[PDB]
Amino acid sequence: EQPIFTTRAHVFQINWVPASKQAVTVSYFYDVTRNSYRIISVDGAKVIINSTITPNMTFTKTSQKFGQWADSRANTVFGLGFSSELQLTKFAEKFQEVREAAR
Repeated sequence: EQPIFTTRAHVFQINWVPASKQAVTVSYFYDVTRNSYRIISVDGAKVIINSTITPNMTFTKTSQKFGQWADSRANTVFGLGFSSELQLTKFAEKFQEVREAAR
């Protein structure tokens, strides 16, 4: 009933530009038809993150409250700003697992 993982943060895209007027919900979903996981975040009428996680993708913590990952398909880099190190830590953790399940 609940997503694999869900959190809240500020979204930025590639210098950085804000993608969300405020902190929004960001979640991991299992894309049934595609047989892969996707990170999805919406804000109003816009879906600001619709990223499929593949094995060769990597999430980097460029700080203990900020992290990022490159998305070739969408051709853009996404950055998330967290209000706490713990959230960032749990997000980066799920990212790794999800990537390992994509192997």
